[PDB]
Amino acid sequence: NYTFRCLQMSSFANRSWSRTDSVVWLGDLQTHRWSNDSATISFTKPWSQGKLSNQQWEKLQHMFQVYRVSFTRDIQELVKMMSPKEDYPIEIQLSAGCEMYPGNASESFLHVAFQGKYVVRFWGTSWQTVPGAPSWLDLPIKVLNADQGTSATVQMLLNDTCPLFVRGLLEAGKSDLEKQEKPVAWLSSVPQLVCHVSGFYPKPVWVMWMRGDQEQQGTHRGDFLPNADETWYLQATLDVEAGEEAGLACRVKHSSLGGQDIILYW
Amino acid sequence: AAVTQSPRNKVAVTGGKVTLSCNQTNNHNNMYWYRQDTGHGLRLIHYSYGAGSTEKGDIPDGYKASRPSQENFSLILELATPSQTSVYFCASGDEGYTQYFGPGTRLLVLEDLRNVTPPKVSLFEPSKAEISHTQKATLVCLATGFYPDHVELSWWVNGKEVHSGVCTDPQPLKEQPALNDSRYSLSSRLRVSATFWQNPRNHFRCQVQFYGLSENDEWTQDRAKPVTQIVSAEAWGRA
Amino acid sequence: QKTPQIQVYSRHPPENGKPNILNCYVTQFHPPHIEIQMLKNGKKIPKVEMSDMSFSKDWSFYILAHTEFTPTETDTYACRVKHASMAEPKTVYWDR
Amino acid sequence: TQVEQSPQSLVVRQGENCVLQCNYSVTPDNHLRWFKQDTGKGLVSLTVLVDQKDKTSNGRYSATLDKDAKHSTLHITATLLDDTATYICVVGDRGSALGRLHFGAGTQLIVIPDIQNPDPAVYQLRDSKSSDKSVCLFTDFDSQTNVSQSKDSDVYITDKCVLDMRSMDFKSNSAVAWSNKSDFACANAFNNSIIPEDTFFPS
Ligand SMILES: CCCCCCCCCCCCCCCCCCCCCCCCCC(=O)N[C@@H](CO[C@H]1O[C@H](CNC(=O)Nc2cccc3ccccc23)[C@H](O)[C@H](O)[C@H]1O)[C@H](O)[C@H](O)CCCCCCCCCCCCCC
Ligand SMILES: *[C@@H]1O[C@H](CO[C@@H]2O[C@@H](C)[C@@H](O)[C@@H](O)[C@@H]2O)[C@@H](O[C@@H]2O[C@H](CO)[C@@H](O)[C@H](O)[C@H]2NC(C)=O)[C@H](O)[C@H]1NC(C)=O
Ligand SMILES: *[C@@H]1O[C@H](CO)[C@@H](O)[C@H](O)[C@H]1NC(C)=O
Ligand SMILES: *[C@@H]1O[C@H](CO)[C@@H](O)[C@H](O)[C@H]1NC(C)=O
Repeated sequence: NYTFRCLQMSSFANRSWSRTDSVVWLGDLQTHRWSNDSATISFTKPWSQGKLSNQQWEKLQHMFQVYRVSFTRDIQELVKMMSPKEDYPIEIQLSAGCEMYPGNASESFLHVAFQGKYVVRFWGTSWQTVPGAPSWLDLPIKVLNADQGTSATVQMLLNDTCPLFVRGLLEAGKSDLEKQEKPVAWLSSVPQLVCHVSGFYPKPVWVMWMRGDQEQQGTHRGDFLPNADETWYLQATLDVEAGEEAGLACRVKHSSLGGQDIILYW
Repeated sequence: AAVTQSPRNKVAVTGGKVTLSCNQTNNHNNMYWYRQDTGHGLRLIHYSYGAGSTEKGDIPDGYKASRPSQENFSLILELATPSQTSVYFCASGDEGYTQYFGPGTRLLVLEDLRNVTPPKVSLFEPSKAEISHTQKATLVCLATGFYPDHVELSWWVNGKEVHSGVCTDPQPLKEQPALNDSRYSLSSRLRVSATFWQNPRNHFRCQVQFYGLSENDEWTQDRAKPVTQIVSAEAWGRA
Repeated sequence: QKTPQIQVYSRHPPENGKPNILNCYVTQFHPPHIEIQMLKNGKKIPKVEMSDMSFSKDWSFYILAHTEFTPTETDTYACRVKHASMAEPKTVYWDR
Repeated sequence: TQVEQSPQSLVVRQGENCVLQCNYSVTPDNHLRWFKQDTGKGLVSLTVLVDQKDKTSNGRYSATLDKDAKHSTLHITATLLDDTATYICVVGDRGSALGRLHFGAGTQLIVIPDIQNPDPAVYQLRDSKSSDKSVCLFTDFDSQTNVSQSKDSDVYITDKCVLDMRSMDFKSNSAVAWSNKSDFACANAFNNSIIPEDTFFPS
């Protein structure tokens, strides 16, 4: 299962100034980038066009180009409409895309956050507020739902274009999607012991402190941290009394190793 | 969905305050003011998304907007200038895309009111020779000596406005073309069946609504103050 | 309004005298306007690459800065962050 | 200026078809509306076109829209006198109130009335309240006749104008002359115009 996500971030500092920036992800790989500064969407992979022809892509990009300008003026008008209830600075985020399942199956979504809170989604044939949303949003919802052309376009994007596109991406990027990159580990301590694991792809990983045959209860896995080359980094810590270092090993299991675990004794 | 505008026609002086009102009973949230000048599409001046809200449109300079209630949207020209001479259109709408237009207000801002003058109106009665040759009767109405050209000529038979058989000059003519100050004339025709004109129970009236000064404009000349007024002439049919 | 978390770590195992890459991962902040510097002995490093800003499932923003560096016994490395949620810039030092 | 109309103006004879064009660069283009505006009057909506490739009609009016070409036409079949007006193309950039309207500057149509049975005459009309005051009415000429302005600053002549007696299905052209002199006559009134050979001058 892969999730494809188009993430749009828009800031509106006042009546005149705004910028919109987007990135696109397929699982944990970036496929597209669209900076406010740029007229065109950039591919961040050789396979980012998926199985679309040049004509189909140029057409699709053109529609997004117009959308970015339309979105910007629609927010600014929506603010004037709510005035003085809401004012600048405003932050809007959109998360749109689809999750692909085995076979012919998928689910699409279009979630909207206002000032960092999820308030609105497209669902079925219309926009709706989600539970916990403030009631003033009902006027913008009513206004957005008056726009039949937008509704038909969004239904087509979510129901057809998105899954079709992603299926093409999955075939074109198979090689990169299924890359295996080997971790490299190293050890240190602070006045607790640390097993550093870096360079691995994909994400699933197993890091445990061992004394011989026996796994240590106390091992504390840190968060997964990214590297710039699209591999992952993780640390596992273990607190011990000083003097008890001797005979502890760090053990790492990862798909890339072909079952030859990394084993590092202190 | 009904939208009204007042005044419908206004003569004003440079530096005067002019207010143009728009009323709608549609319970529409949204209201818009446009001006239309020759050679141009309608251009948006101010608009409003509800009571207490006003927003700048494309050409807001020299105008202020007021939205005191759901019903009323005013355009206020605090210091009228000749460049604000135009036809203004108000519109309203709900959340959908349709705007419902008012009928328009004609505004003329003059640099000076000194030559404003209401019309004389005369009604001329059908030629007996026309009656015998064609079996029709043509009445002619002349309005003369008026300034500026903001008049509405209309015909009334038995106290009801008639449109059929009527033709009014599209342009008023200049009485003394060599002159900047020149007064205007304007003719109109009403043509009926001879027997209609022959019926002595039919009262025919030519009416000219003149737009001029308001009761509150200052007037320094000896002649009567040339206020907005109706001047009219009248005759009964005869066998 | 939420405070940025900062995590500084090397791409490869740190060996004095050997070229490496230093990462500064800044997360959990909002609004997304932010200023990030990487420092060597308190001075700004010039060639600092920045990933695109993005955001997580909880709608909070994150960004990855990274730069070439050579660790030594004596040079200190840090990542300095300015964000509106903080009155003073926060500096997190590379440890090990 | 994102909405261009052509022609700027045209003159057609009653009964003839005509076609008006509208070309735009407004983006996005949700719908396109045509309005009719009579001289001195407001805007009457004729049709609105909303689809990628669209066609509409409304009596003797039909319209096409091609959004790929950003091009619309308004066809008027069998023009009538009442079609004389300015036709305005307007493009809405949203399917909601968030939209702005983009107005063309208009096309001016003039329709020449078909006068089938001309009976050209010059009549004298007297004032309802003064014996001594009169006007001269030149009437019932066909539309090939032009009315020329007077050769005297003291004499006034209006342009021709057409009236429609709807009850009778009857149209006639007329023009009016008068003068603040007393030694001025109807037979002399329209001398300055090329008036038809057989104009009726009753005495
Ligand atoms: C969706 C994910 C799947 C995509 C797979 C392809 C992957 C490629 C990767 C590259 C993408 C990188 C960018 C990522 C950014 C994330 C984007 C997700 C947003 C999807 C929403 C797109 C909405 C499309 C419709 C649109 O542009 N509609 C606009 C133009 O509309 C006009 O013009 C239209 C013609 N115009 C029209 O129909 N346009 C389009 C036509 C056909 C296809 C289009 C495709 C894209 C865009 C526009 C298209 C019609 O004629 C309409 O009737 C007319 O009105 C409207 O102005 C609309 O209101 C824009 C705003 C939509 C988002 C609203 C979010 C809710 C905000 C709540 C606010 C809170 C209150 C604040 C006070
Ligand atoms: C597109 O699909 C929807 C239903 O799918 C859901 O909403 C999508 C936008 C996407 O997020 C999916 O993964 C979701 O599962 C159709 O909506 C239904 O339409 C019928 C009749 O029109 C209506 O009676 C139902 O209530 C709708 N379903 C829901 C859940 O609201 C929609 O019609 C599809 N549109 C097109 C053009 O294919
Ligand atoms: C609006 O916001 C930007 C960004 O903060 C600022 O630089 C600009 O001066 C502002 N302009 C106005 C008119 O408020
Ligand atoms: C973002 O892009 C738009 C459209 O090109 C531009 O007009 C705007 O000024 C940009 N914003 C910033 C902050 O650079």
